Amino acid sequence: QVQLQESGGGLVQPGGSLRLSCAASGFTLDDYAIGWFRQAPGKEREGVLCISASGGSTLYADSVKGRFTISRDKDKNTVYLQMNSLKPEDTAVYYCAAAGRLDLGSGYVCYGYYGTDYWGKGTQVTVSS
Amino acid sequence: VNLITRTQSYTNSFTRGVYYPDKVFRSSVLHSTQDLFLPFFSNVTWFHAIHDNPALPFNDGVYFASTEKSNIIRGWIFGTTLDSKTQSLLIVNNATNVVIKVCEFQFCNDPFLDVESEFRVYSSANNCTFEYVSQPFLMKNLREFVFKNIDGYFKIYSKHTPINLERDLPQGFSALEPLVDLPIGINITRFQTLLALHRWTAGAAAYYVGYLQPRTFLLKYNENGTITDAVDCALDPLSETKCTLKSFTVEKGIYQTSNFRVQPTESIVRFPNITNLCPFHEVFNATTFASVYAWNRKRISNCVADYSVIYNFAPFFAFKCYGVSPTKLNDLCFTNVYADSFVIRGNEVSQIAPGQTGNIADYNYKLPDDFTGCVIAWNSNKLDSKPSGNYNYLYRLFRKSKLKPFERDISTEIYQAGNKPCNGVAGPNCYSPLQSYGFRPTYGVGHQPYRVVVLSFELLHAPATVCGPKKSTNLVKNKCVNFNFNGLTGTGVLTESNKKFLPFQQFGRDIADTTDAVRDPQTLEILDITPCSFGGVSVITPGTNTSNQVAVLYQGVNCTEV
Ligand SMILES: *[C@@H]1O[C@H](CO)[C@@H](O)[C@H](O)[C@H]1NC(C)=O
Ligand SMILES: *[C@@H]1O[C@H](CO)[C@@H](O)[C@H](O)[C@H]1NC(C)=O
Repeated sequence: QVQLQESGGGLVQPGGSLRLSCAASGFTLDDYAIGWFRQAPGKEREGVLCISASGGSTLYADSVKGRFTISRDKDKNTVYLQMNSLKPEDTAVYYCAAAGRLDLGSGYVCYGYYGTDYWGKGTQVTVSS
Repeated sequence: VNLITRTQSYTNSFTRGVYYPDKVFRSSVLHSTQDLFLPFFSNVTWFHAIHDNPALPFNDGVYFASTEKSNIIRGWIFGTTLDSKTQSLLIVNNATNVVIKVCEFQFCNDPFLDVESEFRVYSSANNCTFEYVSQPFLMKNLREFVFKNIDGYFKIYSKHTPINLERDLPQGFSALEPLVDLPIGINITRFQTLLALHRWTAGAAAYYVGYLQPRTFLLKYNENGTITDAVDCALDPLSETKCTLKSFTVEKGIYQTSNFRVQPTESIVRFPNITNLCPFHEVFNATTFASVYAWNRKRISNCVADYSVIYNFAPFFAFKCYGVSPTKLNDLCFTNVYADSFVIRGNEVSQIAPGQTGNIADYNYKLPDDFTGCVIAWNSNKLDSKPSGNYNYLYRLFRKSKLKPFERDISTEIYQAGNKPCNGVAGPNCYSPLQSYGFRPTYGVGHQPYRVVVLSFELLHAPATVCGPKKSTNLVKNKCVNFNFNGLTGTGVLTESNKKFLPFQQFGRDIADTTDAVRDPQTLEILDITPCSFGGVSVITPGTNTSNQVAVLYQGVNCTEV
């Protein structure tokens, strides 16, 4: 059922642009919070971007704010990530993940970080530097 | 104990065994009837027992004969297997009375009378259904009896005749007079006869046993009503002439008796066209099963459904079907197959059946009460259960009305149970009609997830497409054979059709409003039809006062086919 596969990537010069998309197939949860993750060899994986499923509330990371553009399309049930102004610190293994929304205090709040239900195989993004 | 041996010689039946077909008086007339009789000049097993397999088949009826004068023979037993697993008849004669019982007695290899006990006959009687007592029947002589069982009715006729010192069955006639009728009503395939020996002591016995067939007979009553002569209707063509003309004398001339035809021998199987095979491997095992509220549906057509390999795809126990049988699914042919695979709870496995109600039935998945198909459910606790608890699976809980058969609901909203509108917020009297299944490996059997696949078959309303690989053995080319074509039953001698049936044409109507070319769906071959050879039979004979020799003439057929 729930399977996440990503596309795109490669080796680019600093300041270039890339587009990364992960397709969510077989998903059936009514409300959920999908997140994107990256992990450079030698450092712990951390969340990158995440938006609300209901309306698309943009939440960005401080290190990649503005440079990392995320868009979610319900027609194909896939999330599109746009890359620009790439830096040497962006060299990492990029993963996509999907998890349900947190239901505490009779409310709908999207939560990411750890505790993710599903993960993808991931892709490699390299900067020539 | 085994202490009796038996030998079997063989002899002819001559003309014996004619019993009054109905208890009605007539006088000086000839009557034609149809009933069970012993065909004349038939096969007789002269049995001689001396002191063994007394397992003598019963068939439809029995004719028994004996010539002993010591009253050594006594009683009869009838049954189908003659153990304590089935009932059997216990007609036992006695010098004083006669007793009949029906029960699951245990007869040994050779029941017999100690002489006055029947312990060796049977150990005990456990579940008995019928008992009866009456006056005994048996009272240099020849004793003949005929027993039969029609419509659950057991009838015996008898006759005691005087015989001179004659080695074989004497000629002439001797009618059988009815004695007994009882309502037993059981299946009886064989019978045994009991003997009584004092103590043991050496003894000998001899008798004749024959079987009867349903035939048409003619009988001549004299002026007192006693049968003095009878004529068979299926012995030789002269007898057929006598039966048709209804007299005992035939004059010189030519008469017509009946017709003759060539009988069919085999049957011809013509299934739909076959090119591919059904993909059963992508339904039962795909590492994914759709939710109960949103169940997948796959259409299967134009392929062979090998239900035998289904057992090798999923670790289920057995099929359960309503309109068809699991083992007979490889013979019946269906135009369409529908596959519906989903995951439900362990206790909800029992909730898929016609005429049932439940939360899943009227809200998630409904089937018609006339459902014709199979359902296969197997546990999947090792794939759909997680230590944290599976959450992907959901099922609907609230709905305004029950679901119609073969209807699905996927649309989601906020169910309202109050007067005020929900307004898109799940507050008071506002709920979510979609609850997630709680699956854990530590849960009980009735709470474990179960994968259920429902296969629905469509009957023969359209050209069939899905069934097993039945070979269309060609009906040679010159055989009088029957043919079954999609509900059409016919017969004839059938060659290859040279006719130019254009691709749309499937049946050919003759001048006389009947088919003369048929179509096999397996391979696009049209077949020519002609009637099987047939004709009439006539008999040429002089007057009966001269000789019984006759000549048989078959009309319109040369001496090349029967
Ligand atoms: C009587 O039965 C035996 C055993 O089959 C058979 O060979 C024989 O031909 C029969 N007798 C007659 C007259 O048909
Ligand atoms: C019929 O009965 C009468 C007297 O009742 C007798 O004279 C006659 O012989 C009987 N018929 C035959 C064929 O014996």
